[PDB]
Amino acid sequence: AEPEHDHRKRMGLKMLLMMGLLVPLVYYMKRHKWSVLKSRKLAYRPPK
Amino acid sequence: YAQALQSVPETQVSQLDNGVRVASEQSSQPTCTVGVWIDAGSRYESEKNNGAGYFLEHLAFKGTKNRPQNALEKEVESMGAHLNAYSSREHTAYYIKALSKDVPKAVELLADIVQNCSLEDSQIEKERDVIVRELQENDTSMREVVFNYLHATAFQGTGLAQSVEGPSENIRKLSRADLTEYLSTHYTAPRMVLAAAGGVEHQQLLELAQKHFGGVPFTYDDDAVPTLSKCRFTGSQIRHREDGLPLAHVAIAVEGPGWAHPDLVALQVANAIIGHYDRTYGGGLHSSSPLASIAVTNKLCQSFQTFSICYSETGLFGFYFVCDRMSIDDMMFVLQGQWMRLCTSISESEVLRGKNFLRNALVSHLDGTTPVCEDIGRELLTYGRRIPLEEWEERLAEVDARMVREVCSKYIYDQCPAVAGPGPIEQLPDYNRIRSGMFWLR
Repeated sequence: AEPEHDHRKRMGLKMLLMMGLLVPLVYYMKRHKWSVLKSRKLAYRPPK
Repeated sequence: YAQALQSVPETQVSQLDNGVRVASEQSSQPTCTVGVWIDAGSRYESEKNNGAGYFLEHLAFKGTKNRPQNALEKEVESMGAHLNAYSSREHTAYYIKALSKDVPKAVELLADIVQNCSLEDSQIEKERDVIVRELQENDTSMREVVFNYLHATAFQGTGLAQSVEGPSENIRKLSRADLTEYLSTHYTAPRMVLAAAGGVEHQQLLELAQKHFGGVPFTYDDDAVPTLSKCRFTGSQIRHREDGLPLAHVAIAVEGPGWAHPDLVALQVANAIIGHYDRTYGGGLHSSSPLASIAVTNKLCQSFQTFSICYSETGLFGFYFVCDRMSIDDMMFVLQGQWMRLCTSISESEVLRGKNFLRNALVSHLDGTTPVCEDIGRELLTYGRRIPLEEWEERLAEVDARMVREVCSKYIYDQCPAVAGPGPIEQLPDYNRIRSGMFWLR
């Protein structure tokens, strides 16, 4: 019914090791980049 | 020419068993100028000590105990000498300019201030509210506030970050004492320099200083000059928006090397290449300085200036521009882009001019007496001795393209800059953006 079976799971294996590896990487990158904002600080200084 | 440099009178220097270093340059000139340049500043101030150096500068003239107000001034006015001065972050000075026929008289005067200031508790309580007003003025000089804020964030947390002027709360509460606590602490010979230029004969100066600066160092401390706490550079930004203003100012920069560093030359040449613009000029045809050109063609800025403001062990190499609420971006872009170009593909034909342009300011930096003393005053203090125009010459008469590239890139490429911007800046993109503006998609 589905000769691909093995080839298909092995694949799935790797696919899972890339998510594992890639997503965090880009997560850092996403945070790395946002820190500019996450960090940031406001303040309202009118003259009086 | 080169002969003109060489035939330039060497500068004499000799320190006291006291500590002061006495140097100066001689010419034919009837007139002259002389001053004491203290290694004092704001950087040397504390969280509650911040301001003094200033509040000081502001009473440094209103008299001494030997000769109160009305008289000092009357003695100064009456002889036609100009006693002016300042106080930065790591540099303070007090120079006078008379007819050289007053070396011994001016010198005394000098000494009588740096050592004995009235500090009339009644004079203070007035200069207090004077500064607090004079400060409120420094304030709408966006042309400046933009720099302090630059320092503020560029060197956040450390001593430089504090503005030479100091918070209102301190100036509102500095004590008769704290001022003196400042004077007696920093105003010492080892960190002070007696320099002058005009028609003066060194020896006569020496002896007068050597005469009115009867200082005596007991301990080993007194004879030693403290090195300052290192200031952490912090790539960041600080935005004081206000679309209510005519326009916004922007100042971005990378950490500077420090006077010492030999590269400040090549680097200085760098800033020569993009220079500055300012709508009054007369040049959409300007020299290479595209920042200038482009600033014209696309009406980028009201004015922009490049600067390598440096200090003892750190610095601020950047650029500052003023522009309509609307063309802020295109400007940065074009500008910041230049830095890149500058240190990625700069040419000889360019540096050639740069140099000569510097060699022109190099010379005109020393135009008159007051200015000359400045360098001498400075030179020694920050460099150790005096750098002759014959020297500076070679220093920067030997910087090739490849050298500028090698340098600027070394202090600009992929570095985290510090930006500062007050005014209608809604148009200035976030940091990351002006940050990834540091590396050229080579």
